[PDB]
Amino acid sequence: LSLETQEQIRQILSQGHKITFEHVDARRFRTGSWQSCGTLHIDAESDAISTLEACLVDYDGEYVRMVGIDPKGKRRVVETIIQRPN
Amino acid sequence: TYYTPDYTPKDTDILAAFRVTPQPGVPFEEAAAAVAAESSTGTWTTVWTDLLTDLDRYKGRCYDIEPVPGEDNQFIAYIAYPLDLFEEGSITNVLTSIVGNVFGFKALRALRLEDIRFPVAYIKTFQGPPHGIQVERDKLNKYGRPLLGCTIKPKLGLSAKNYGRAVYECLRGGLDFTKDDENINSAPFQRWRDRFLFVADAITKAQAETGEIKGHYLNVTAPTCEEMLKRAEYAKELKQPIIMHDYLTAGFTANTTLARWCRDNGVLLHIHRAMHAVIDRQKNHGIHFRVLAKALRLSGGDHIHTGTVRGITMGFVDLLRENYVEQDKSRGIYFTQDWASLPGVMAVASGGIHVWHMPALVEIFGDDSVLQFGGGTLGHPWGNAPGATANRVALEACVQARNEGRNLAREGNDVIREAAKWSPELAVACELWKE
Amino acid sequence: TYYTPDYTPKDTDILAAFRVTPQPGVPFEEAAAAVAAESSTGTWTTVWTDLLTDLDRYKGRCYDIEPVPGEDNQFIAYIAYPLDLFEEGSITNVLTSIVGNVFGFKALRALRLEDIRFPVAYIKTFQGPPHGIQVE
Amino acid sequence: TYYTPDYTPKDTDILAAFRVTPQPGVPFEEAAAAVAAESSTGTWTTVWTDLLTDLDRYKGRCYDIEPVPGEDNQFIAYIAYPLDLFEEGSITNVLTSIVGNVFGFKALRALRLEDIRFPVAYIKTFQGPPHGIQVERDKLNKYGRPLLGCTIKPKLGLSAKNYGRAVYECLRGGLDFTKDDENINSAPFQRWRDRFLFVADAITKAQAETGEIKGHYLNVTAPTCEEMLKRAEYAKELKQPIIMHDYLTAGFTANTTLARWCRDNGVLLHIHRAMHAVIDRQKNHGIHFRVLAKALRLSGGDHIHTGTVRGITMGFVDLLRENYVEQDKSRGIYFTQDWASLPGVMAVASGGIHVWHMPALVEIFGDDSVLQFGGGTLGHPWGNAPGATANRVALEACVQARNEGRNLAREGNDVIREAAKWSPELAVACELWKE
Amino acid sequence: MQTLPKERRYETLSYLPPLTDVQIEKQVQYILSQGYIPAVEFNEVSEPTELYWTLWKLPLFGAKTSREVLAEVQSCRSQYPGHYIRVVGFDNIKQCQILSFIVHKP
Amino acid sequence: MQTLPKERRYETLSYLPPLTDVQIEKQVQYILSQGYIPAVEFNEVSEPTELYWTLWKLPLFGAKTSREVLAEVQSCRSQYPGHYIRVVGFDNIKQCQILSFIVHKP
Repeated sequence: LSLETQEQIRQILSQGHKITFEHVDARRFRTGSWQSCGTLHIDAESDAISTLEACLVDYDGEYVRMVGIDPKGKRRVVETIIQRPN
Repeated sequence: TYYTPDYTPKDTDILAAFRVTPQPGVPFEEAAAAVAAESSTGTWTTVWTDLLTDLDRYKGRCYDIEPVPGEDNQFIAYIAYPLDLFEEGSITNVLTSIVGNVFGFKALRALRLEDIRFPVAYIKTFQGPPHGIQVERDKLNKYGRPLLGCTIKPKLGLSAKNYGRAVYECLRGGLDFTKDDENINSAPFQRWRDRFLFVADAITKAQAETGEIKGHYLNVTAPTCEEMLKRAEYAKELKQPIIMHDYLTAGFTANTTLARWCRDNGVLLHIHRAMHAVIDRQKNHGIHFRVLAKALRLSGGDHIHTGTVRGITMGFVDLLRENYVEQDKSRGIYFTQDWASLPGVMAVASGGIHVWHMPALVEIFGDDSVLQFGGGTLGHPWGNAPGATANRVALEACVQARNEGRNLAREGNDVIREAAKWSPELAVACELWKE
Repeated sequence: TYYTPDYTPKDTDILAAFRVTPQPGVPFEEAAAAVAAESSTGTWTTVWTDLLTDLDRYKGRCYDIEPVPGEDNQFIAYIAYPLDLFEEGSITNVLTSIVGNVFGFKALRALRLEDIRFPVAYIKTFQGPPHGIQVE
Repeated sequence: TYYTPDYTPKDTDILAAFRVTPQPGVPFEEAAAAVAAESSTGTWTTVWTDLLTDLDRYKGRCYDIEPVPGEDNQFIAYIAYPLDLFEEGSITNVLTSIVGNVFGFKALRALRLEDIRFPVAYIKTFQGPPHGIQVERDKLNKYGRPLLGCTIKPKLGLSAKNYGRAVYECLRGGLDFTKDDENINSAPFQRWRDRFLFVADAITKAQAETGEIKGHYLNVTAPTCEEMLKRAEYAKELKQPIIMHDYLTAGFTANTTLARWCRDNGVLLHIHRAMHAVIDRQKNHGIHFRVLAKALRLSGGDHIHTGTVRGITMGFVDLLRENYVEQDKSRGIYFTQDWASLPGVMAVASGGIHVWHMPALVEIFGDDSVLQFGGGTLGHPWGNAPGATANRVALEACVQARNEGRNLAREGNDVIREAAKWSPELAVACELWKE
Repeated sequence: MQTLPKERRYETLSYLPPLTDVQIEKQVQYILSQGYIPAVEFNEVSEPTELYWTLWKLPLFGAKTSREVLAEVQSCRSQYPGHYIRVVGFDNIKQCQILSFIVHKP
Repeated sequence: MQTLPKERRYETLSYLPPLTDVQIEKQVQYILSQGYIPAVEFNEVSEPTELYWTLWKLPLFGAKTSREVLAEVQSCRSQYPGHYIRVVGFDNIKQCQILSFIVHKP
């Protein structure tokens, strides 16, 4: 949980957008095939930092990334990779 | 494993809006997962061959359910289809994959496709319109004003020569265009090749007379694809600026090889919307016209019939002309569509209008549209030539009044009656078609 | 009017990385605006015909300058080109519009194209490989 | 066994001049024998198959080494290649055999081809130019004077019709030609077929006006070889005297099938030198432009871009026009080239010139050249038609002064100013582009 | 009943009686109000086949009032009495002419 | 600003004011000085499509001075007043015309 991570968390949730975090192991990253982990459409900072530390640990040695989702139709606004495999 | 609400649509993805009426005792989740499945990689049973291919990547899935206000067992379904699974530059496949046999499902009584969004990546594969609006005005040298067309009546009966003369008197008065009816093909009474030769003599005659560029839509629609191309070889040969086709009845594949040919040769194509009223009529069942209008713009077409007037009709008119259109649920538009520099298609207004509907149709449709009078020109007391000058002077009066800065909703009946004072031909027509 | 740093690149846009070596006495801003101009709708003088077409929409522009570490008068230029102005399914045009005659410019001694990004929308027009690895 | 200094070159032999920069610790003999070997029947090891074929007869060999004055590990290498081993009437092979992979050799840091001599026997196999200078002047009926071209600006933005009008006003004033930009192909905003139709209307218009033969170079450069020929089928169909191509970018084989087609049909071809600056820029690395200019003359081409000014530029200008040219090391020419009655290619001067560079360019390039104003005609205070009449009167003034017997180096500023007195159009342009 | 007489017509606003110099001023006021660029064009003969007329000076890019376009009209009318002249309006966003009507006949 | 008037132009040296008989003598002096063969051509009508005019007598192969070409010019002007007349210069090494300019209009 870096300073870049929580500002983007705060920038996403300051837009009224919902956060989704997604992981991927190195093999399926080739084909850009990520999946949801924890609770989707997150609308507050503390739910974001709690399931971020849940997913950093649950899928350590995988990629993990945070999604900013506009709840209007569920449109993907901003994508950023937080964790990369070792 | 088909109903997944948490999913967030990508930009390179085709999205669809279905109005669903399930059978009673059927939940809102299962009937939504069934049309999302049955359109793309869907089977009634689990088969072993699904474990070799990656089903997660290709599958269409329902991400949002919205219940329709004031309606029981009626709700809107939003399904997202990955981009890869459709073939490139073909309406035939997108039509076939989605709205194939999800209709006539036992789980549901009534089903209606409302709208369809195209990602920009998919939009690029097509040719689209062979010319467009901007291109079309430049070939004909006509600016400022809506363009005026004419449908020859009666529909079937006249000889090839009588057709040739009834077209001559109309463009002489001052119509831009004349038009063949949607059911005239190669009828025994007038063969196509004879009709094509006499119409050629009457355009050159009225061209050297009035001193303007005139045209006539030569219906090309033919049973086979050889005949269609071979008839068109002859229209190019007589130096005809325009021909026309019915796209729904001939099929999308027939309409496709034509448009490629038409861009190859630089002939403008008119499209009649024959047989539209059987699909898009019912508000519970069918496909909405706006879906078919997009499909036309993409197939290609310089003109298209939109139908005469309201909140719904201006929805799919601004959708065919504008480069960028915004989501508006009251207008009837469900998705944000973005066209990648693709030229616009000109609106065609035809079906039972006279010289008193003239103020109403210039304001609503605007400047980039064609106004077509079937019964309004021929049925003039004085004949075809005075009936044409009647409709010409009445358009030019409303276009001058609009520029100076007059509201044509308020002073609409006022501008027609001032013009009726110095021109004899409009005085006898104002009399006949009253209020 | 060619150098605009505030610009944020769109997704349907082709982006290019140039390694630039200017002639001494040439600022870092003018030599970057000159290769961004001379590749797409660029002319040495103001002409009257530019007031009939919409120049703002079509023009390629430099949005980011990065100085090369341990190198004097050497920096990386980032220019963005709208998607519309290239013809569809032809390498010949993309090669022609960008790296045409921006090379052999008097304002600069040496020039090197490092990389080129293709938006997905543009990639779809091509056939690409007749088969590929899996097929082969 | 590759370095043989005693060797005296034959007449039926292709000779090459390389500027070599070896890696330090590499002798002057081994790096010269390595580029003489690796271009033709060269391998890093002794193989057994070399004892069945006669290696002595086919092998290219270095016969002369000249050290470059005032340069360390920099010397000129002279290699001779027997005539037999190249295929007949193909630039593709000669380019492939010599300058294939001798570049990027580990033994040497930098390498530059300076010049290339063609024996007369090899020159005869090619078509060369489809017409040439003498032929070209005869089809256009223009004598005495350099010919005047114009580049439409901006490069990408204008519609097919706006392009059609911007070309009409320029040839009306009194330009010989108009030209398409090197990156306009089949852009979405204006399709080629629309651009090809509107330019046809504006040439016939200004032809019947001024009473002279006018032209416009229609850029034909296309991604595939079907499209290229098919676009050209259309230019012949609208009776166009000229089209144009970029030879480097499309490749030599594309440019070849075209030139054969062009001689077949009697259309004059302009060649733009797009993407030249990346190879011929560096004085230590690449191939010199004079090699590529030769390669063009042989491939075929009626016009060629030479670039604006000096001792070097007149070297390869007199090399493309003259039938016989002599060895001059100061000019930059290493070998005696002799053309076998092959017609000459006309010089095209384009890139940032105004009405004050007018005296300098008629004297240096002479009479048989094309002067092209991109920014100099459109950017006139009064528009395109006066801006054309400005450059026309300024050329005809310098051509008349030259004939009577005035030096245009001393009295160059003088003739431009005494012409500015009786014509209003040159007085406002003399004002604007000053010194 | 009446038979329609043979008349040579001139594109937009030719079926209405020949325009007064006040009706001229209102139609160019509409050009400058929408933000389009008004310009003057002249030609010797009027035919359906030719689509490029000879341009009068430059398109007036700096046009504040409709009177400056009227003064350019009368100076061309004075220079060429035996020419056809028309005023057009270029748009810069859609790259197309909005209006094209004929003011003076030879 | 000024609009460019419509003029029918006549190949080389037509945008310069009509040539004086001294300016004629200097340009033919240049033909004989370079060693080219000066000749006189006439035609009834001037058009961009036709590329052969009716030749006057022969190319004057034996021409020492520029006055003998001027006397051939005046005798044709006298014979055909209502003809276009131009003087050309054949070269014998490069097989091409160097100069082509029109002296008398009908």
